[PDB]
Amino acid sequence: QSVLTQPPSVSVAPGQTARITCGGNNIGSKSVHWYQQKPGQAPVLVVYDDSDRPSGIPERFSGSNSGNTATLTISRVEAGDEADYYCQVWDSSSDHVVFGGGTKLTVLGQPKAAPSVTLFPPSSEELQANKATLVCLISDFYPGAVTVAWKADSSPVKAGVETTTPSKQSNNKYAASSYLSLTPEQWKSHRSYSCQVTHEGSTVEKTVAPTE
Amino acid sequence: QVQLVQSGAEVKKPGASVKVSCKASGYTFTGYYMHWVRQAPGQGLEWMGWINPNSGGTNYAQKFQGWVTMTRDTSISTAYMELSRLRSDDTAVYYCARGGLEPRSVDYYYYGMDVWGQGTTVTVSSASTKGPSVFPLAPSSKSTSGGTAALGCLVKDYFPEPVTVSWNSGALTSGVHTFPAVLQSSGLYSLSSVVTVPSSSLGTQTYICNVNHKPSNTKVDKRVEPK
Amino acid sequence: APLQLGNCSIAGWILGNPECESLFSKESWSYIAETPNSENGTCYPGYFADYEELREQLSSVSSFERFEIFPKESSWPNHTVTKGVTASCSHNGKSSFYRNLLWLTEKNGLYPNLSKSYVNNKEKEVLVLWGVHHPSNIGDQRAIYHTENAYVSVVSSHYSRRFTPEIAKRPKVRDQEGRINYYWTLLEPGDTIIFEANGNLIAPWYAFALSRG
Ligand SMILES: *[C@@H]1O[C@H](CO)[C@@H](O)[C@H](O)[C@H]1NC(C)=O
Repeated sequence: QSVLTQPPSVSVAPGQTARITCGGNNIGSKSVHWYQQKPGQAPVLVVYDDSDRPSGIPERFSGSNSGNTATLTISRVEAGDEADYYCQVWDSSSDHVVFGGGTKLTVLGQPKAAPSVTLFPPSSEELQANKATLVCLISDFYPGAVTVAWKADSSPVKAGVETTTPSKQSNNKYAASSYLSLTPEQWKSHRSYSCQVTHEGSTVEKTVAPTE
Repeated sequence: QVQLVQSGAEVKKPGASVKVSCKASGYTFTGYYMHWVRQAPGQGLEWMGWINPNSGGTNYAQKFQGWVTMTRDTSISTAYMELSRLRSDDTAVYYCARGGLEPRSVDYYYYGMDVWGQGTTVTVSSASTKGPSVFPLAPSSKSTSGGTAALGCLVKDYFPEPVTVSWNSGALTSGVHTFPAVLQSSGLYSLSSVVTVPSSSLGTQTYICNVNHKPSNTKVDKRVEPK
Repeated sequence: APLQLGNCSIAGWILGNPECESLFSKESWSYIAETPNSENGTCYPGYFADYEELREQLSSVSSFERFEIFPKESSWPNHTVTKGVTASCSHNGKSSFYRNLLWLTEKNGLYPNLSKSYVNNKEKEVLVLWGVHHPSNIGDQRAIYHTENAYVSVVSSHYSRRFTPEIAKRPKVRDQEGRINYYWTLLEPGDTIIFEANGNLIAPWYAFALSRG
């Protein structure tokens, strides 16, 4: 299957113009269709045949297709335009329908806020039950995109990690959580554990250790 | 009013099979291809294949060929999707879509998808109904910042969804945030609920999280005390 | 009296190239040698069968008449006649096709077995041309014609051949990796020619009733 390349994320201020590209081999000779998917909802066609709109879609949505790139343009972006956007072309050489990777459009209707991180060690009750869970709680950040990495004595840990997708708080700021499952023996054997949260390219890290 | 209506959500043990239905109305069922697309939680759309309702012919995607069978019943305008030998990675939403977009030239003779169905959630887990294990997230000088301490409750290893968490039987609503559940590799869920209170309030105010898991008829009240 | 085809070859003119038909309209000519065969002479790449023989038959034509042998909007009710356009045969910036041929495609997810015959009642020799599509990949074959075992059969008193188009990925000519091969015959007055297919048929649209004396 021939690949379609979409930027993972695009951010734009309200009222400005958002542009989402879909790169593909000789995509200019094919009719690109675009789909909008809001959280928890089925996709909706917003642009078909490169630049045409179905009934009900405002004229703010436009499109172009030339060479190896197809572009979906959203003028005067509103908050309601926050969604995932996918391009779709048929690959005759494989007879496969191909979806782009998907672009998350975030409209910045809110000032940026660095994340606060709290790291909880395994509780004593959990340890006596022969279990251990490190809990990393992230709160009060914007936009709602965060990357979590776990460390054990300056060593990356990828086993037993479960992270939730950032969800909005009461104050309209975002929050996320990450859980590191481990055994009590792993907890006591190491010097310390660390939870590293990446947000907008910068890092906030918290450390806990079993002897404290 | 072109509309596609799919069957309800299903839960299945690993290794089992499930048949999803997609009812069509508002157009002639046999005049357009019916596609199937899978989306894992937080993942992108994944094309599975299409079926020609007129002739019954199919075109499966390479990744889904073998354990995936598409059929259709023209008499009731309903194109079926059966999954075989389910695993945990098959936990996803499954959409059907109609190829209603007309091609304009033989250079790109492809009917694009326009109208999607609402989607069917398939959850694959070996876990049965189980009550949660609640553990305190005690506050400390470690979790103290500027005079605001953070307490919480760890709700671990329950099935199925959902649980509810309240603090002090609903009296404590300020600073509370209950995180969404995460599905673990064991097939059980887990979430947590945090509360930010002043570091002067602990020692005089008792904090208790109330966990209610209706599917197991379980209610837990766990005290969160400083260490 | 010559013909003056200009920048066009015989294959392009007789097939109805969108860039050719703009300047030709005669009846009684005698010369035709204007432009030899080019690999870009036809707007869609393909082989023109018996090209040098067709140049001899069209020499010193006393009467020429172009007529709709198969009406586009009346001969193919169970097939699409509107989607047979392509960028290689563009006209005034829009994708078009040969003015004398018709690229049939599937309709409503089917390509029924078609059978179209024509009886020559013009009292003259009728030149009938057609094409056979050789797609570039199996995906294109399944999309346009559904069947993968496609045949085209053309039988008359002088002509009888069963074509089986092959899927071949050929060098890109005029932005096309696929091909349409072009064939022709001379239908005798009173004779019948039968076209049968289940895909890949570039059906005749207009034919030519001619006389060389
Ligand atoms: C077209 O199909 C219909 C059935 O849908 C059939 O009755 C009719 O004979 C067909 N026409 C031709 C020319 O074969």
